[PDB]
Amino acid sequence: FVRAESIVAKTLATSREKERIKRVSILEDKKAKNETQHIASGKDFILKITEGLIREKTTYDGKPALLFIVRVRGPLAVNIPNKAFKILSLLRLVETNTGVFVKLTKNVYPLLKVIAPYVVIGKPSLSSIRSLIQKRGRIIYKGENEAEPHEIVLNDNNIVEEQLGDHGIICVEDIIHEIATMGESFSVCNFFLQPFKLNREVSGFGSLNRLRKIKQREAESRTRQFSNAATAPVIEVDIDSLLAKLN
Amino acid sequence: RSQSEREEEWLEKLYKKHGDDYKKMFFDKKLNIYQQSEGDLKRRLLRWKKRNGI
Amino acid sequence: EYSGIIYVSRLPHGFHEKELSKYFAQFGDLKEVRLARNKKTGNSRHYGFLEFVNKEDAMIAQESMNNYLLMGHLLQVRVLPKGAKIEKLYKYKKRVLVEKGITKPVKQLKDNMKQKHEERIKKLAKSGIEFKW
Amino acid sequence: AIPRERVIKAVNELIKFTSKPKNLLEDDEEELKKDLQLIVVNNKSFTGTSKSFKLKLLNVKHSFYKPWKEASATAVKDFKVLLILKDSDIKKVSEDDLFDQLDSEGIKVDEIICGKDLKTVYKAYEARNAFISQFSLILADDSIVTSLPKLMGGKAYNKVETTPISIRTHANKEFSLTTLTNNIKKVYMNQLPVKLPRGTTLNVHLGNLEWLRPEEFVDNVELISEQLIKAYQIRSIFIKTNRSPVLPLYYNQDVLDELE
Amino acid sequence: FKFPENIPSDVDFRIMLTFLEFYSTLLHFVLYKLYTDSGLIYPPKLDLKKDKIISGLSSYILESRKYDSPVASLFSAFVFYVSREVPIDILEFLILSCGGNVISEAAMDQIMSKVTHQIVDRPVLKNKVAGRTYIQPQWIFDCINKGELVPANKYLPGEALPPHLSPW
Amino acid sequence: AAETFKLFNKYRPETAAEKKERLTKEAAAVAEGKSKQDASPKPYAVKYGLNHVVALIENKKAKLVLIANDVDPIELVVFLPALCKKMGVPYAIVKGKARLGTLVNQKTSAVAALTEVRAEDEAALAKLVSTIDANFADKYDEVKKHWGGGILG
RNA sequence: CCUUCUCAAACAUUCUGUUUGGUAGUGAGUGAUACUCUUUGGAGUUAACUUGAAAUUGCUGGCCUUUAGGCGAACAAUGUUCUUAAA
Repeated sequence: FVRAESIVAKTLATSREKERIKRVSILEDKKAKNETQHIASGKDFILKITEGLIREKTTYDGKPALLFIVRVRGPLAVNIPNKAFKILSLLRLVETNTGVFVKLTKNVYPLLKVIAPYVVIGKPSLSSIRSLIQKRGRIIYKGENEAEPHEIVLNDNNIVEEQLGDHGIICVEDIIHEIATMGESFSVCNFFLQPFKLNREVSGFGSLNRLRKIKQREAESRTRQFSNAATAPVIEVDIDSLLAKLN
Repeated sequence: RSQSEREEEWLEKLYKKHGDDYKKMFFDKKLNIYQQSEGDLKRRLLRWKKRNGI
Repeated sequence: EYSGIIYVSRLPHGFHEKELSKYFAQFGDLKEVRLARNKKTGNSRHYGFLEFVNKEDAMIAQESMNNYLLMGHLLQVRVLPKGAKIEKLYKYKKRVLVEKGITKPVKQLKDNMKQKHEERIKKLAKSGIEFKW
Repeated sequence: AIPRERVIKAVNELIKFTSKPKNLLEDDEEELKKDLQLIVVNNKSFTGTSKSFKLKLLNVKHSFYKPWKEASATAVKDFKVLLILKDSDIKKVSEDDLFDQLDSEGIKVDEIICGKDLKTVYKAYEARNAFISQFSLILADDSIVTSLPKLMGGKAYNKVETTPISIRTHANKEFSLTTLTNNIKKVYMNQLPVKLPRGTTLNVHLGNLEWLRPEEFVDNVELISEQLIKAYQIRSIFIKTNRSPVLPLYYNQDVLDELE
Repeated sequence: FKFPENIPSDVDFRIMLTFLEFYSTLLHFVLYKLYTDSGLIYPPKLDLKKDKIISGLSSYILESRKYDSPVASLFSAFVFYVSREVPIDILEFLILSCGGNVISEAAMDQIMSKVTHQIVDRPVLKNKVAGRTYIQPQWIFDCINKGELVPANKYLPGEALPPHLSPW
Repeated sequence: AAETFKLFNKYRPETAAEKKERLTKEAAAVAEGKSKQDASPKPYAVKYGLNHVVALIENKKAKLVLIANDVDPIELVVFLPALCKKMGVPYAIVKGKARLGTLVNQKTSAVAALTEVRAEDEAALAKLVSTIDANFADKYDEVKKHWGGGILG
């Protein structure tokens, strides 16, 4: 017997989120078609939340890079539209606690303004990326005799060179290496290491962990800022300390 | 019977903020938050002046 | 006696007929649902009308919502009497502007400007305090 | 340009017009309306094909806010100055910091308000409208300016005093109190607000006749009007009292040929 | 080995966590006596950017405040070039047990004068430098089990290897 | 009752720990001295002492009163609906004095008066008053006069 | 039972200046003087006031797309589908 309040508060949340994605689409069509005379900021910006918490702003880089996006649990009571759902579904970020590797360019970048209230962005370290891949990771795999929806964790390097002998990718240490590299092939690793899973960070219910939930909700309310301005700076957080928690 | 250092410093703030007049310092919000009585102000200031600053 | 048609006042912002349907369907199936909206901009006038399959279900729904505090201001629901019917509501959108060309050519309306200027001068005479221009 | 002589003719005509005469103790608001100057500009396509809540600040020779304030001391509604600043901005800026700068040139900020205060203390239409209606001069940081219209209410954007004014504390990366200090001077006494509605009609408010000198009125009007001509293609100019009928001073007949 | 393991639902952690915490505190104070007995500081400092290269023992710098022959300082003054192909961890630790240096190109792409030896396990070797010695890693696994040097013709790719049976 | 609790949890009184903590902060400030300023608007909180609750009536100062249904000496309480009735105070009978004690850091409270409200909350206060007077004073007023119970078990 | 675009660029050094861009609204009601077209269908603008977010039916703009969306973005577009805020 659903509620009378959430049905209205979610409707306001849909109005806000759909309108900010509308304003994003307007301003990005103005930047992309270069019919620009009336915008706020010509170039985009990258904000950096680190430790009373400092936030460093650097102008955008016209250069491809590695990112490890982290699907966050979204904000409180929002029904999310179809444009954001299309971008998240092309990036496989439904069923949260899934941080996935992605490429920074200028054409992939306008998606990052749209997914930003639902994910977090940042630069991870190759030791942390290493520990992610060597501790976590599934492979959808075609094997000996299966109905074949099956995923194996990263054990066999010969299974790796079996499907990736064409690109010449062997020995998952090299998959870590060339996710770091992105000079020959990175999206092949997106096809191969296609699934990802992270743990839920708090034990959750119960007294000793509800305090932890409250403190970390205060931490998340500090670290995440919601812009809704369509000139939204990209917010990077250190994934390196973050994977001391989530891996 | 002398005066305490905080409240004589408070009187010293009042002595420089308003001067000597009492109707202005009576209706002062800042540094008269206890809203002292009209003449208690006079008594404490005269005691403070006899103690220090003529 | 009372009908199944229902008046609801004091609606919160962004709370529309879809949400009215999705909520009041849980009371029972409803016949019709409308919101009083504004013409230039399709915004709520904060009152609307419900209709149910039953009058008894309408009264049950009206009881649990008549002094209902909700999202700020409280709500007030009243069933209508048996002699009451729904009339004249429409989901108005935001009506955007239209631009249509001036029909007269530029020299006809130059002449219209010249006529209206002299005419306003004649009005400044007619009102009238002196104005040589 | 515009024949200044004709403007002096029209303003003396309007002085003669307002000089024409159970009564109220407290005088009619309409009686206060029938003494005031408003500039009306017919101009081709004054839309930007979009709503423009931003006010243009026109550089004006004279400052009507000081005779406003001097008559406002006699008047019932008292002239008040509102600034809306950031949270960190209010944390840094204090009131004596403003008051010392403003007593140098002899003005006064009434109040300073955070957007937090708009979104929780006055998050109620009655209290918000009552709080806004106290004020004549409303200033806001340019960063906050484009965040305002959900917080301000459209009843604030209906009138000219109630709509806020863009002003900047920043000149570098951070703000400087010098920038806000001379910037409130610029916006106060050297600039006049301009609403930018749709249609072909522009209404510009000047002010009551009793406040300024009539040739000073003429000088301010001609300066503003030349600024407008250099700004926009203008059909005509009618200046008047909102009780009075219009007064045709200047018009360009070829603008309408140039539209199409 | 550092592989993602399927977790067993059969086990209960509630015992192994108690063993964990007990062994953690016990080994903690034993590391205290071994660090103070070795005369250096018990908290080991690490450069953060060295940890960002690799999360290993080589992340830690070890302060101040001979080696037993032959296994300690076996391969003295010896410069390795471990590949990106090899498992970096246990070979890194063996070279650190030797005292030689570690150069891996996997560490390099985070961002070669003295390198003489490649530990690599690949069929086709690209640059095929005759100055640099090409060796499959069992040579390190067999040299330290003997304490002594052996010829690397078996350890040259792609020669087959003796079935290693360790000294047990 | 849910929105009433959402209201009064905005106006929780200060605990003894939070009190002593702020005291130690300002006392360490004066101990350095470092006499920072002399400024604090007022504390606003719920009022919960029973004689204090009655004391806030007969001025009147009580904007809202919550009254627990269950008190074992009921006679402590029985005049309060008629007293707020004649004084015109918007009383409401709440269910459970433990829920009163939770919002006031006591075991039980059995009364809950609220007088002073910030300007952010004052508009919510008036509509809550109108809500209660619609939901309580209109619904239950005539049946209040009737002899309850009497039906056997 | 949610929380609202809390800055951009250019020039210049003046211990901070100068220019430009960046803002869709709470509903209802009163009402001055007018302006502009549209081809009578009115449309779009213009002073000022009221109101506890108050509340009772103003009958069906146009154009375009898909099976609802844009006109403040045209090969423009959109859905209500996130679970340790559980049970």
